[PDB]
Amino acid sequence: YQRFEQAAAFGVIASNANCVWIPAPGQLITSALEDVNIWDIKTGDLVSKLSDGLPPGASDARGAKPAECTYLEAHKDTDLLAVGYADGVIKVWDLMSKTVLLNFNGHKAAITLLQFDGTGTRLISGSKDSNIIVWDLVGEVGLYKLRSHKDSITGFWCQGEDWLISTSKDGMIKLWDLKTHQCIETHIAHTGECWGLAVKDDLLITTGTDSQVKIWKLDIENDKMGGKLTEMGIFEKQSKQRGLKIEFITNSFFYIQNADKTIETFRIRXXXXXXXXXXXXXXXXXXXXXXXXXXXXYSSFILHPFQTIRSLYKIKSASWTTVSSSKLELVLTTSSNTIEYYSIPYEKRDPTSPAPLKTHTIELQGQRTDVRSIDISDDNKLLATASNGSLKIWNIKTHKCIRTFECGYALTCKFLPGGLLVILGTRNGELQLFDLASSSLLDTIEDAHDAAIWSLDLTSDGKRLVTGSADKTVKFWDFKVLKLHHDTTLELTDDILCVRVSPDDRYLAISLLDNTVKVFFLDSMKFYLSLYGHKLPVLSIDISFDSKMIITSSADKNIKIWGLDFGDCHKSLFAHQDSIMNVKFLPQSHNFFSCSKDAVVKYWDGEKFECIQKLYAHQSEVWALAVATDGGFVVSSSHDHSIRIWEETSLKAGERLMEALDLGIAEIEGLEAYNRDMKLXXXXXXXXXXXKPQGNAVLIAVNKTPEQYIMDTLLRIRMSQLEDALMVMPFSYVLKFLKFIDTVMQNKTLLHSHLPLICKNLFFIIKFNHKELVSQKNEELKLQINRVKTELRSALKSTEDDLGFNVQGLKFVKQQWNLRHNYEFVDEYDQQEKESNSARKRVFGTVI
Amino acid sequence: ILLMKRCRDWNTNAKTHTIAQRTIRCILMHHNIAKLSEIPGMVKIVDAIIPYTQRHFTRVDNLVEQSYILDYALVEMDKLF
Amino acid sequence: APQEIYNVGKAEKDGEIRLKNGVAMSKEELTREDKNRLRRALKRKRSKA
Amino acid sequence: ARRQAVDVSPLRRVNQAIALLTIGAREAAFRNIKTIAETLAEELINAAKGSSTSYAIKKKDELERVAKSNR
RNA sequence: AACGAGGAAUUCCUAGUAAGCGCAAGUCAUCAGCUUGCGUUGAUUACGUCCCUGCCCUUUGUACACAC
Repeated sequence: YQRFEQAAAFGVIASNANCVWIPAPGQLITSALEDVNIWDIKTGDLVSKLSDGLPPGASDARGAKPAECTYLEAHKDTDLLAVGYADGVIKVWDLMSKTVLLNFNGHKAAITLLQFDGTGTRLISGSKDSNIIVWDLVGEVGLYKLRSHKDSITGFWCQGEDWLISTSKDGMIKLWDLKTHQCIETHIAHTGECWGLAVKDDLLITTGTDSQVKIWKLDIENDKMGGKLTEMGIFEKQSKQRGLKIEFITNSFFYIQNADKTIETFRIRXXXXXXXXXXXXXXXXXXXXXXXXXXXXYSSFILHPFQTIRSLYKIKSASWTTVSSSKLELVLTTSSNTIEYYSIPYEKRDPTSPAPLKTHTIELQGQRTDVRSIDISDDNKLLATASNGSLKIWNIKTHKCIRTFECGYALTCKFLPGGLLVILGTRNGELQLFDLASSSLLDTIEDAHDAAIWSLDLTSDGKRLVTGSADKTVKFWDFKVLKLHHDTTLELTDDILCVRVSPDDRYLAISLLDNTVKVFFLDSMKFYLSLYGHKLPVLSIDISFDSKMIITSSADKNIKIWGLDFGDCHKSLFAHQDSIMNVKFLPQSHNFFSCSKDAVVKYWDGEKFECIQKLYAHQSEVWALAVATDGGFVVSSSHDHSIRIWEETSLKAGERLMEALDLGIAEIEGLEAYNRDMKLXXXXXXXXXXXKPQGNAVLIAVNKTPEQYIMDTLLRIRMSQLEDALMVMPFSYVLKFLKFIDTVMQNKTLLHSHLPLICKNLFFIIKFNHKELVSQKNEELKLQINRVKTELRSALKSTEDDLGFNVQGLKFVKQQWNLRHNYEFVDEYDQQEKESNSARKRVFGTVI
Repeated sequence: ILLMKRCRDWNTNAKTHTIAQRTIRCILMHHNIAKLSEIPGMVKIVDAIIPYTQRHFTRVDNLVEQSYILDYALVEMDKLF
Repeated sequence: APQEIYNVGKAEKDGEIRLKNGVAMSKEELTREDKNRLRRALKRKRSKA
Repeated sequence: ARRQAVDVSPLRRVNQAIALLTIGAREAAFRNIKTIAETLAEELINAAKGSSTSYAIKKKDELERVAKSNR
């Protein structure tokens, strides 16, 4: 067998996380899948990647998709990059040592926000569920967990060490206390959720769902109801859409990023900047107090609208700097694996330019959209073909690209070995041939088809070509020297989705729009055979290198291996729980790699049809697959722009109360003799006392008082076990238990909580142990029972006076209503019949 | 009145009856009482409470009877010694 | 019998959860861990009946 | 598996006494010139004196001293 | 030559029982290298406990009161 492991992943420039910025012409750290990407803004190419030695398919990764780096945050003092992953695990990365050192996990969901301060060296994490967990990097223990939200965490701010402010994915905002571990105030923000939170020390800004921000002011007011956090202003006009992340920097500008390609920048002002504006508003109020209340209902006092920034791809992450307080520079990561650098000049008054400057762009190494098809040359030269038109030429030994072109709505690509030319298939009915040494648009045949083409293949010579389309046609093409021409077009019954030419150059299989695979003789077009029984249109057709067996699979998640000689089958194998997309063959052995929509690439054998290897490189869809013609490395093209290349290699009741009785009363007799010490110390002479005998560490860890710690063991003993575990206690502990009740009687609050339980327990011990308790002479026992009988009777009479008052008091309330509201009846036998009908009736099961 | 609806719920069991009996006594001693004489309309609901209290009155008075076993224990020990 | 002139039942309004032991929950104050516990308590009780 | 001394029921004291005195007769006249009638008279008379030469008295103080070694 | 009441390790057994003793029959299966009945003699030691090893049940009291 073999063990193939992935070498690297490419086109992973910007994943779904917030980036961070490094000073120096700055540097930028973005997110990758199971990695993070770090480069220069100036050059753009990678300088390092942060991962351990874990490839999927090896002993490290198991049967699950890898954790996407869904958040990262870096501090420039310790050079620690705290990354949040998709399964709630928390990793921290040394930048110079490129190694993870601590690996916590406390969340069951993906980590949304991370904010960590090196001033106390603490790490605060926020996930997609409610829990905010604060770790410390010096003790590696989850110190205090903040759990009061209901939906999620999306806002985040830590203010030293007494408060914490967070917003959830339902429109409500919390403030907690450090010391008291609980919340203080909650306040709803919007009807929908409040995504973004940016904080300056005076104002808190929170966006909503319908292009609405709320400007809130914090205070250190100790009032119970209000004044902790107020809601004076609402500003509008971001877009029609709403923001997700808001961030602010000083010399006094802040920005909000939407989901509709729109970053909006607004300027906040200060005291005299708004106080002169207040006089300007007072000049507006003069031109009763209608305008003054309209100046209190307002947002031009703080929010000065600077400008908006319109991108073309969906804006994902943004962090921004400023240089010399005149040029604010904004870094952007798009939906695609592309980086935008936006620089805006200002003189603290004017936007100074209509559009932001694109001084730095990273586009030449990503994928820019979803990649659709792959090409592998004979000497390991890769090509990638995407949807919007990025045909990129990659080399494995560099792990980089050479150049990229523009090629329309391209779908498929086949590589001609002769001259190293690339045949390209667009969704438009046209063909393209692109060269390496010369230019690209030499001879691109327009109007070759009407509808969308879906499959291309070629002969082993390369001079003959086939184009399968949804025009219910397949067209044969030949190259005459320097242009392609059509040779033979066959109409068919349905749309054609997958075409493969045989490596023996004798067969040409066609996947129709039905569940039919019809294979023709390549020499003659003579309708050799048809296959049927897939229940869905077939997406991938393969035949072996020696041309004995056909391997096909459709969207109904099964591989139905056929026989090329007779049209029989060998194995119908269900796998790949979403839908099977593509099948590729090893060029020397009967082995087929299946890539599918559920992010799994499986390697099977053609002689046992069991899973020999299972690959879990990523989590999104796998669009195409490719296998090298001589070596055997497998290239997988993903939906999230990933190119993975796989190079091959005890106690009992009664006893529990006894230890409770022995521990507490030795502590009780400990404090009793100590109380007699200070009565003999600080009264007569001086006398250096015992200086507080220490309580037990078992007592002080839970911090239960010794009367209480004995007491709840009585509740923990069950009701039928108590009568038999109370006679296992001998008379020496009986004298202790009488001393225990005489000490818990001094706290009347503790007695009345479980007074009938104490009454049942005490008057069973003394009832059973009566002969020893009476015929043992002790003045202390005479005093202790005298204290406990007079106090238990007084406590029982106190709770019996309340019961008997409520019985007699509310019987009066009943009988007063029964003469006031009740209209009584004179007719005695008719009244007693009516009361029997008006009385309560209940049904019970009986036996006659 | 809504507290008295919740007070009837707490009186149903035999552990929370001390809180339930204190709250009804709070209505008739600690509150504004002549105002509470004025207001009708709840008196059907308050009548469903009372035979639970008479069970709890008879149980507690039986516990007073079991508390005089100590009075026998103190007298007989004093007589013997 | 006094338990037959009132046997305590389930809550008259969906925002509360009454129980047989006389105590009563309310939905909008309960923690999600305890609400999941009371979900599991009512699930195995209804599976018994 | 430590030995722990426990006290003994009066019925068990009778049952162990009769079992040890009979075996003391049977083991003494195992292969000897004396028969069972002679040695049971020798075992019972020595047991009544507590003269520590019968098998039954020799097990009485041995089982106690084993129990006396760890109370 | 083996053999002086039988090693480790295992199995069974609570009263007309274990154990010992003879007599009779040979029942459409099974049994003569034995099987099945019928009598005589007739004990020790638990008859409690869930501590260990197992095996099962229960964890809304719903079967009507009281108690809990």
